[PDB]
Amino acid sequence: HPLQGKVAFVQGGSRGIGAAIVKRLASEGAAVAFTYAASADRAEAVASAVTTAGGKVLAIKADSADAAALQQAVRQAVSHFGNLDILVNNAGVFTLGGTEELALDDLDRMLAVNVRSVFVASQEAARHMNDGGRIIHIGSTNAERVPFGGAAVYAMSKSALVGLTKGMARDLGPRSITVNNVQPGPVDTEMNPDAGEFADQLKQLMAIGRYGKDEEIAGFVAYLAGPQAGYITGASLSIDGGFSA
Amino acid sequence: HPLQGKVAFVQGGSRGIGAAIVKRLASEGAAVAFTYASAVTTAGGKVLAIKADSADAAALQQAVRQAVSHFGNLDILVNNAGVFTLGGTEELALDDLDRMLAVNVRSVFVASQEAARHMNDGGRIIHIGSTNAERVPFGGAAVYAMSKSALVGLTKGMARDLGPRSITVNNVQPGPVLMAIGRYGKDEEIAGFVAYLAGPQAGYITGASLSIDGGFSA
Repeated sequence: HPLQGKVAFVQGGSRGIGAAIVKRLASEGAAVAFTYAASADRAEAVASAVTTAGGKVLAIKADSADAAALQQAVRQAVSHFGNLDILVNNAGVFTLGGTEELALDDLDRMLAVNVRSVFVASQEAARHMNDGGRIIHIGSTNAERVPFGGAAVYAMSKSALVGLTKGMARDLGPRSITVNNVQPGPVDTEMNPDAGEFADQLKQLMAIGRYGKDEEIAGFVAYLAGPQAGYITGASLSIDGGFSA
Repeated sequence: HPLQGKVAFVQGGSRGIGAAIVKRLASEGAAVAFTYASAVTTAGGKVLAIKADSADAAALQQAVRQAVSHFGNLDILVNNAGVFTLGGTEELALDDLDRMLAVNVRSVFVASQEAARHMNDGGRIIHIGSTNAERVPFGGAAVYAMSKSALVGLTKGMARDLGPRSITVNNVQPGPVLMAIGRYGKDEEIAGFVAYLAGPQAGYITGASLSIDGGFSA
């Protein structure tokens, strides 16, 4: 239990990668608060997965586009569990449009969820974090490699996390808080499943020829949140099957 | 002991980070051969120390073969040799250029090729590079940074070559063992990152240059 006694907040913990992260951190001993945007049934299941196994959990409904909701969710977690040790920013919207086509509303939505709300959750969490803490953003390998059209604004919103991570590491380093950007490739989830011709085309671009598994991303995030990772900070860390080689 | 039954080779394993990597992989259950013909081991033990200078290719290829004779095909190779000589562009001696090219660049490839010829599918190759591949704030480090940035293209192309065997290839970039965190790193922190990459949770990480540098390169 390398995270015994620690308190984690996961923004976007109800499905796929975020569910695996919440379960992973609780299995290592942390108390976990998480936000979910859509399904109280789905969040109840993740919360039960944590507690059937003997872990402590708070689920919080919050729209990641709404900054006040995210600030409120961090304070409600702190009232529940005390000051945070770990923050994982896993909200995301993955949405396609060429440069000449994308709607202004879809731009403003990916900016709000994937960029703005990562900063807003990070600032409130840091206000209520212990020294020695961990902030982990979940970016994308599309910050580094964009092989196809239609991903310009998605890739912009993910490459924004590279400069945020460097700068936040410089701000929070004197408090021994690390800040890192995890850049996944394709991961088998129920809205991006390893099945179909698009998945087969992405695999051809990868060195490993298979999608990642939710649990593999959770295992990297738990390592970075743990007591052996206090020297890793400011970094953009690819876990993408070689997509960006 | 998730490395129970697995076999690792560490090039440069006798002190500091290299020792810490040997001790962490053995503590997780691995057989470990490392370089630092002469060898020492313990009866009933699974750590074998082999004397080999990292500039000498034939001694490296033999050491790998020795390790495979004792333990079977490799699962893990860690390339941790390294030489660091300071010198400005105008002054650095060519002998010192050639020492850093042989140790930091050439022998990393020679060991990787021999290990790839005797490695199980699903294996792991981990190079130990440097944060100076990304950030070189002062003079005197040009050829050292040149030798460490070489690992970035080596890692990418080796990940493409060996991916079909499910072997991952990554480049760990340490800082000192300009900082964002206000302390140097510990040998055991580098070893913990190499052990994670070398283990069964890390099969999706390949081709990457992964900084563990206290925010030196931020």
